[PDB]
Amino acid sequence: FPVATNGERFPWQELRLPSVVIPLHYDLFVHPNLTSLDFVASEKIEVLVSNATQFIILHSKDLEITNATLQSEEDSRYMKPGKELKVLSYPAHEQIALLVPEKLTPHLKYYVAMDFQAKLGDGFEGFYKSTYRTLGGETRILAVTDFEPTQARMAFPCFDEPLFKANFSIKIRRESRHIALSNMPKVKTIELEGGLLEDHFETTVKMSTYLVAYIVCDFHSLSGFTSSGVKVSIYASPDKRNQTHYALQASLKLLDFYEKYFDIYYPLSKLDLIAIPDFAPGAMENWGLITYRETSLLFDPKTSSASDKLWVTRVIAHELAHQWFGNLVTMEWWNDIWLNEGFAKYMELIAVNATYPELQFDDYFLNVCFEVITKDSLNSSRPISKPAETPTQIQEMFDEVSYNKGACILNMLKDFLGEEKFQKGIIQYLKKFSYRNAKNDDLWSSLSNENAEVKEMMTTWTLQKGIPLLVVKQDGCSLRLQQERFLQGVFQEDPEWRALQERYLWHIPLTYSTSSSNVIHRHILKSKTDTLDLPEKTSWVKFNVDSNGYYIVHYEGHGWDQLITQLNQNHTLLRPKDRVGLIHDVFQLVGAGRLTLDKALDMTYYLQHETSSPALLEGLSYLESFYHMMDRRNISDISENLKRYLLQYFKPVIDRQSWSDKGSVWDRMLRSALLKLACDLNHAPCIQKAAELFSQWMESSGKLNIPTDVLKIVYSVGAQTTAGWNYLLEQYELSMSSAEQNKILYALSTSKHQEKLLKLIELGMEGKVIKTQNLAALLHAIARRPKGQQLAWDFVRENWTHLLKKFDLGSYDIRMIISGTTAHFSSKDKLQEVKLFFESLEAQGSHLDIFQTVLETITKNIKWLEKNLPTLRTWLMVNTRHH
Ligand SMILES: *[C@@H]1O[C@H](CO)[C@@H](O[C@@H]2O[C@H](CO)[C@@H](O[C@@H]3O[C@H](CO[C@H]4O[C@H](CO)[C@@H](O)[C@H](O)[C@@H]4O)[C@@H](O)[C@H](O[C@H]4O[C@H](CO)[C@@H](O)[C@H](O)[C@@H]4O)[C@@H]3O)[C@H](O)[C@H]2NC(C)=O)[C@H](O)[C@H]1NC(C)=O
Ligand SMILES: *[C@@H]1O[C@H](CO)[C@@H](O[C@@H]2O[C@H](CO)[C@@H](O[C@@H]3O[C@H](CO[C@H]4O[C@H](CO)[C@@H](O)[C@H](O)[C@@H]4O)[C@@H](O)[C@H](O[C@H]4O[C@H](CO)[C@@H](O)[C@H](O)[C@@H]4O)[C@@H]3O)[C@H](O)[C@H]2NC(C)=O)[C@H](O)[C@H]1NC(C)=O
Ligand SMILES: COc1ccc(C(=O)O)cc1S(=O)(=O)Nc1ccc(C(F)(F)F)cc1N1CCCCC1
Ligand SMILES: *[C@@H]1O[C@H](CO)[C@@H](O[C@@H]2O[C@H](CO)[C@@H](O)[C@H](O)[C@H]2NC(C)=O)[C@H](O)[C@H]1NC(C)=O
Ligand SMILES: *[C@@H]1O[C@H](CO)[C@@H](O[C@@H]2O[C@H](CO)[C@@H](O)[C@H](O)[C@H]2NC(C)=O)[C@H](O)[C@H]1NC(C)=O
Ligand SMILES: *[C@@H]1O[C@H](CO)[C@@H](O)[C@H](O)[C@H]1NC(C)=O
Ligand SMILES: *[C@@H]1O[C@H](CO)[C@@H](O)[C@H](O)[C@H]1NC(C)=O
Ligand SMILES: *[C@@H]1O[C@H](CO)[C@@H](O)[C@H](O)[C@H]1NC(C)=O
Ligand SMILES: *[C@@H]1O[C@H](CO)[C@@H](O)[C@H](O)[C@H]1NC(C)=O
Ligand SMILES: N[C@@H](CCCC[NH3+])C(=O)O
Ligand SMILES: N[C@@H](CCCC[NH3+])C(=O)O
Ligand SMILES: [Zn+2]
Repeated sequence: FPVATNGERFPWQELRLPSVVIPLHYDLFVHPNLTSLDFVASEKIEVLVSNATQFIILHSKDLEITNATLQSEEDSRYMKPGKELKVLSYPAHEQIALLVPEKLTPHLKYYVAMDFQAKLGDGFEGFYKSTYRTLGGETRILAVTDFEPTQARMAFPCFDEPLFKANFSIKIRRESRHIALSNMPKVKTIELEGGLLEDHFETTVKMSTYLVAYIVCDFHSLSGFTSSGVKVSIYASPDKRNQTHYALQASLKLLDFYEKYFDIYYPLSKLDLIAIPDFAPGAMENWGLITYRETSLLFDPKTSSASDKLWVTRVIAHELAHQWFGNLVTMEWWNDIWLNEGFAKYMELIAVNATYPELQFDDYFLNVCFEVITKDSLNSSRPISKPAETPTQIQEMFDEVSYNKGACILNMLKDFLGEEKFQKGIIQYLKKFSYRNAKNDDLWSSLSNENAEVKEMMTTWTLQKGIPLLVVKQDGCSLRLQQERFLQGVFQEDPEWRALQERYLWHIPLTYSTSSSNVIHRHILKSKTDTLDLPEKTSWVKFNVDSNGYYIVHYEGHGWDQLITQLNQNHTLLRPKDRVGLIHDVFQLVGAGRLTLDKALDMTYYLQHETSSPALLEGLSYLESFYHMMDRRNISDISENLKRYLLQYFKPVIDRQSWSDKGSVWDRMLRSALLKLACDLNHAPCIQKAAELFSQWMESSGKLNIPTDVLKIVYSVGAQTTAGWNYLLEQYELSMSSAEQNKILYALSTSKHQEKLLKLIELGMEGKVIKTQNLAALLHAIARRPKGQQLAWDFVRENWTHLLKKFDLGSYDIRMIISGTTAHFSSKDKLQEVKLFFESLEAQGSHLDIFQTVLETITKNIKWLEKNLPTLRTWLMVNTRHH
């Protein structure tokens, strides 16, 4: 039924490749030219034929195939010369067909040889070109690969599905001014007649096609050896070698931990980490050659803050964990992508907390779960395991549900089974499926070895969307436990609520503590309703200890009153993470209609005595978001009352903040948040100090030691004048620090001149001074402010076709460009314009799940204002009289 490009019929119909021909070994030779910006290449694929067939089906996209032969040492019909193969192209499924002269014999091995060529990509996928700037002002070119999920077919024809694992022998031809890096160590370099060089790399272990990598560049490196003898090297552009020191130290510690914790050595001799100047994701876990964004790998003590230090440590730990969860053990199909991303996201918590406990990443992990709850509490969410077929649908699987929710339900399972039993389970899981593939049921069986308990439990957490809501009622010593599906913007008395609660049931591993006993008590909630008996008549009971469970708790009667009373009288009687969860769940239930906003704002009164930075920053984030929500809607009477309440009720902790980098990680993050909040509210002492620091910095004409914790704040104030704004843009182009450029670009986005904001968008589109990889984050930073809100929304609508040429439809950049310019809307006027814009894109044949997610988010903001805006106005006005 499918027709090929030459008019003939295509002998294959399905998007999935046939299983009759299995690849065993790839011989891959690539000859890129960094002057003509193209390449020629050839390959020889050793395949095993299990079923007699007249054709071979392979993936190939945007590749010109010139030769195609089939040889065999076991089938004499295809001896040493071979037989020519006729190729048929079917771009709709990104497949090609290799028609053989005589049907292949089962159980015999063959060799598929092909010559192919194409230009270097101009985007971020496949084998594409990237540029960087030297300290002297030179621009250099490199060639780099990025294949996950389905872009290996853009560089070489292959069975581009993760189940078709095979060995890879890679050879790269290059000039003497370049080096060549790949997955495996370089075995030898041969000099060619014309003066070129050809690097031969060791044959890889069994691995999926999306992990193949090769780079041609002129980077420098710093090297070190782990305890197991693995040579770790950090690669970066030559003028940035000093910024690779921390990456090497962290990689050595983290790789050693992963080897001991997983009880499985890293199987390769070397592991390279390279900072790519043009890179779309944070990083990519190519086996033995992990590619990074410069902000994800490089660290400069002069311009990188402690939160940047935490960020680099997270990404390195994330990609090194992938060497086991991802490279060693891969999912069968992208429907279970969370087996890689969820575990790698989870192992961040275990590895960073064990290797760098001073970073206090354990407290920051709650933000990972709270972030995905925002999208999981909407109906437009999805189960973490969901079928996916098209390349766009596969790209949509890389979201907060696979990453964040996967890590959070794994942390919940760890707390239910215990660290020792959980660690033993994943060790058996990794050893059982080494160099093979696994699905969800494989993981549940490995963690089972009570058995049917964890499989039936985790089934409801992976095949059902959303997050459950635990409702607790307390009378005397009796506890009535009820579970519902937590919905945002949908009240219980709404007609849609009944239709959204049916056939939703979770096996929730409940954990609770009381005021009489701090001992943790556990109970598995399997049904819709259950009862529990308490030993003593306690004053309160706090469920979900430390928020280890992926569920929200609501208390009926005086439940919240008892807990809020406890916070105002003796807040240290509640665990520090219990306070974080309480502050979080209270404001979530206000949006759910189970609590009025004044009850939530009453809890924030105790924050005057809160010294635990996680809880303090959590409560401040809601008050800060409320202010910006009013500011964007020009509700000046509420925003002014919120500004005065913040600057007055939290004046003690604000005034005692220094403009330095002293203290622990959370001390420095508390400083940056408080001083950013104060300066955003135009607090005169904050503005006077920040403008003084920027003045001295600019008057120095160079870089004086400005504390990194206040670096983003100082630059933001300096960008409020055209003189300082022009100087920052000049400093941006000359900066050798990607972290500083990140902070500088944020400062330029805080300008109130629309001509300056449009210039940044134009520069981001041009991609020369401001790289296009920062366009999505730049549009978001401009849109979240009142002066740039309309500009960004207008730009996305008017230049949609131009944006779709820079990124793929399913790319994460397009997702943030759409969401980052629309999600913060909260008026029916904007909801209509967004609804019409999405409908026009649907007419053009572009469908994304982010469309309904944005629409539901905007409706939630509308209904949140309709239900709580007068309460917020009244509570603030009552506060001006309570003083
Ligand atoms: C990516 O693509 C680029 C562009 O195509 C390649 O760069 C060019 O590579 C070619 C081939 O290496 C270079 O051309 C050669 O230059 C040599 C140096 O020339 C000097 O010496 C001669 C006398 O010997 C003088 O006349 C000349 O003015 C210079 O002073 C020449 O010696 C070579 O000539 C010989 O080779 C050619 C082969 O085609 C013969 O036809 C000639 O008759 C002669 O025998 C040759 O001209 C060229 O200079 C490069 N360009 C640049 C800008 O550097 C990359 O090599 C390629 N990279 C990869 C990895 O593919
Ligand atoms: C494609 O990639 C796969 C990997 O996925 C390769 O398979 C490996 O092949 C090598 C060489 O044939 C094997 O290396 C040998 O390993 C032995 C121990 O292996 C055990 O332990 C590991 C630990 O993880 C298990 O994974 C494994 O299944 C075994 O249980 C060593 O004892 C060997 O060293 C000794 O033997 C050789 C040969 O006699 C001597 O020369 C040495 O000096 C030494 O005395 C050897 O190192 C490896 O085990 C295989 N791995 C797997 C997972 O099967 C393919 O070879 C590769 N294909 C191509 C064409 O490159
Ligand atoms: C492979 O990548 C990651 C590895 C590990 C982690 C981990 O959990 O530590 C996360 C990512 S990520 O891809 O999720 N990273 C990200 C997310 C959101 C944003 C946003 F701008 F929307 F806020 C930006 C980024 N990065 C960081 C700097 C800007 C460039 C991309
Ligand atoms: C973060 O790391 C710390 C330090 O190892 C962990 O605390 C240890 O936990 C084990 C098991 O519960 C105890 O046997 C140790 O005595 C603890 N040590 C200390 C210093 O407290 C902590 O559990 C880790 N956090 C997570 C979430 O895994
Ligand atoms: C909430 O989400 C569910 C699941 O996506 C929706 O149920 C499906 O909705 C689509 C389109 O509305 C229908 O084509 C399907 O037949 C529905 N399936 C079922 C089993 O109901 C539901 O409509 C959504 N509700 C709201 C209010 O958006
Ligand atoms: C391959 O051959 C086996 C041999 O029994 C058969 O069961 C299977 O259906 C065949 N599959 C295809 C796709 O021909
Ligand atoms: C890198 O660090 C060394 C260490 O002494 C120093 O000499 C050199 O000037 C530094 N270079 C850059 C570009 O920071
Ligand atoms: C909070 O609890 C501690 C622990 O008993 C106690 O020492 C402290 O006085 C309490 N705070 C107040 C304000 O009572
Ligand atoms: C905000 O409202 C005031 C009062 O109606 C008006 O003068 C001002 O122009 C408005 N500004 C914006 C940005 O909407
Ligand atoms: N697997 C990568 C993401 C690849 C995204 C490719 N567009 C990770 O660790 O998150
Ligand atoms: N620290 C990163 C930003 C991380 C964004 C997290 N959502 C940077 O330098 O840009
Ligand atoms: Zn990942």
